[PDB]
Amino acid sequence: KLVRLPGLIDVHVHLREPGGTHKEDFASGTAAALAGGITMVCAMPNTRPPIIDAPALALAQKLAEAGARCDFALFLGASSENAGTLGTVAGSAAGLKLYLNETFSELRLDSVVQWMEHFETWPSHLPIVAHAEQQTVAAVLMVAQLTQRSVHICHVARKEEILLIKAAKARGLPVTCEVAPHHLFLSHDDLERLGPGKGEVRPELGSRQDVEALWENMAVIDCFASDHAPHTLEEKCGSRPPPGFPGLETMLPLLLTAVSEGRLSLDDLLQRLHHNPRRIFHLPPQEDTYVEVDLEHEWTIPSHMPFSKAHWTPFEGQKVKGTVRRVVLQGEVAYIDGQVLVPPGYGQDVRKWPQGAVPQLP
Amino acid sequence: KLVRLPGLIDVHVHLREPGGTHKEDFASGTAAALAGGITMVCAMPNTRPPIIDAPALALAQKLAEAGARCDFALFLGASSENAGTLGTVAGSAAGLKLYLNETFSELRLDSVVQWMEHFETWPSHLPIVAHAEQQTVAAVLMVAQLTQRSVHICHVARKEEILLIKAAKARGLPVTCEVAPHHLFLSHDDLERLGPGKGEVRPELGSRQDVEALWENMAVIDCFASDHAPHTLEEKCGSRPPPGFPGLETMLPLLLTAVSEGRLSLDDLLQRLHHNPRRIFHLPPQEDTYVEVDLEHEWTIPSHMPFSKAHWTPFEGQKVKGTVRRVVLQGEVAYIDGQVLVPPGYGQDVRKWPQGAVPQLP
Ligand SMILES: O=C1C[C@@H](C(=O)O)NC(=O)N1
Ligand SMILES: O=C1C[C@@H](C(=O)O)NC(=O)N1
Ligand SMILES: [Zn+2]
Ligand SMILES: [Zn+2]
Ligand SMILES: [Zn+2]
Ligand SMILES: [Zn+2]
Ligand SMILES: [Zn+2]
Ligand SMILES: [Zn+2]
Ligand SMILES: [Zn+2]
Ligand SMILES: [Zn+2]
Repeated sequence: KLVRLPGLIDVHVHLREPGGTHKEDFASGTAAALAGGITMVCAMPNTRPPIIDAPALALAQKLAEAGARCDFALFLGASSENAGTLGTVAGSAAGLKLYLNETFSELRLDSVVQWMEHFETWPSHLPIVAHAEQQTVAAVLMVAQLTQRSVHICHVARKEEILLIKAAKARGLPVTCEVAPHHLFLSHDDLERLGPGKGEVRPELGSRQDVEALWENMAVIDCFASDHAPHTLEEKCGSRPPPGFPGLETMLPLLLTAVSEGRLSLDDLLQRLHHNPRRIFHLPPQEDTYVEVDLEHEWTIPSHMPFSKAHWTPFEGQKVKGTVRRVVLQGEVAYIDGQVLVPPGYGQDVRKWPQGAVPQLP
Repeated sequence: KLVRLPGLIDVHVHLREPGGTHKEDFASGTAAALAGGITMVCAMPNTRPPIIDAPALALAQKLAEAGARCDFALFLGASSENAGTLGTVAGSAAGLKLYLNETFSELRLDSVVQWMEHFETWPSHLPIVAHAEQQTVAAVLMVAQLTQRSVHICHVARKEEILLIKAAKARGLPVTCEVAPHHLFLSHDDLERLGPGKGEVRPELGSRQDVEALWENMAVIDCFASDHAPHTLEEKCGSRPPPGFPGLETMLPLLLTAVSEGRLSLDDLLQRLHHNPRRIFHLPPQEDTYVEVDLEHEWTIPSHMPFSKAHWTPFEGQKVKGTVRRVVLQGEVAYIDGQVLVPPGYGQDVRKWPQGAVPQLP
């Protein structure tokens, strides 16, 4: 007996097109999404060229419309030069992404004043998300309060961060957050197995106490999001390993395993992979779209999942219970038992649908 | 220039059919909903007969399918005799409603043990909502914790109640709540104008400090819901006035006025009348459904709104800014500038749609 789920949404993926297509492209990354039970993805802007201006967004839209197999929205990225210049295209994006720490990106902001300028100029009704670790969470929350608007914190990874967000929510501040599966299911204890190259990720893997704190504070976590960050094995194990893990194909099986163990409920999962992504990002419904999972099937994660071009996974060897059997997208069978059945280009930009625009005052 | 909103959802209405159809019926109450920009309603079970058993639910389903002009779900009601008997029909309902205080209902529970029995027997994945005032909020929260599940608190009306819920959320407890417009826009100061009959409502109108506390704690309020509770003027002003206000036609204009004044944002409104109702009750999307509002139009609420059979309103004389111009439901024009254009029976039971079932473990 299969369980029917709505179409799940991952608000944090790196699909590497343009410019990094040996790592992933729209076609391979959205195949990975479908095989993970994900029917909508929000793609980050740290591509080559980065999606920091109208011409780059126009290019990315066409590459996505031609390559994506599931539906999508594209983030814009904040830069040191583009505040006040994105108003005409802002509403066509998933939101604005701020890179506030060191990671796999060149979108460097050198001053909190630049953060303030983005918060002041980006339309107030549209989402802002931030890569903000440790004290940077508190710093970006201050900027959000000074500018009287909301912020969403990407991949919360530490006890310190979840407790700070908890305290902010207790004060009624408009902050939401997401957590990635590696920060729930891996820790410092896995670094010996992974080694120092494969283990590179930002935020870094946390201690057992960090992991435990995230689980204990599940009520504070609004979304799960993979931070699917594919790089090839050669890159991960070479002389300058880039940070990041692939994760679209493993996220739902890991979480279903936790549901089966009673660590969270099916509802808790659906809030975090469907309803809260929709409401934070004003993402539209997908007609005739659903996912069928088999909660009884036990398997062990192999050395690489079938679709991501990363061709490796840090979850190798973990025993899971639960698998995606079938995905129906927009009335067509998109995935069945390892076979993707929709071509590149089947997916659409949800921000172009009338129901996908973010409502605003005239 | 009109603003397009998604189809709004009211999770707390009394449509009076069966058995009270001089007050309202499915056809008139759903006309009122559409004119208020509401495209989906969840109807309470305190009808005559009350919806407390499978035969009564079957009757109500047919009356709703024949009379409703917008989409709907029907609550079941808890009684002193039905715990453990609703399992086969529970999934077809909006949820289970517990009447835990004195109000317009006979669904009396005489012991907290009966509350526990309902929480133990009702399927754990399906919604439970409660009329629970003052200390009853804390009491039902205890029952929910003892039985390890969630609860939703109907029409929170007091500083005491919102602060208790705030404290429970700070402790990570699974509780949500809604607030009705009369508890945001009326107070003890209006009782002289209303008089003691018209002014009867449960929960009663609060003090200015209660109203202020609800606004100050907007972050704690998950939903707005009208508690549309129509009674005729003769009944309200006669020898034994029943409690309740009609409210479908006035709720959105009152809230749009507040948005225009900067008291909450358009997003805050859409979370509370669309996204959070969807996620708490697992209510499905409505295809090709939207509401167009004119945020500039100033008007004064008259002595009765056009559609509700109540034929009176406690908001008479209040100046508002914002009005519903057009509603499209399921691809058809349902309402335009005072004219309802879909017949009784156009609306459907969302729990019968494949996407409207609440997901559960096998
Ligand atoms: O912030 C980031 C971005 C990402 C990437 O590789 O794009 N990888 C990471 O590990 N952290
Ligand atoms: O709890 C309730 C129910 C309602 C009704 O009239 O049905 N009216 C009220 O004032 N309170
Ligand atoms: Zn396309
Ligand atoms: Zn990041
Ligand atoms: Zn990322
Ligand atoms: Zn929305
Ligand atoms: Zn019908
Ligand atoms: Zn009530
Ligand atoms: Zn009621
Ligand atoms: Zn749901």
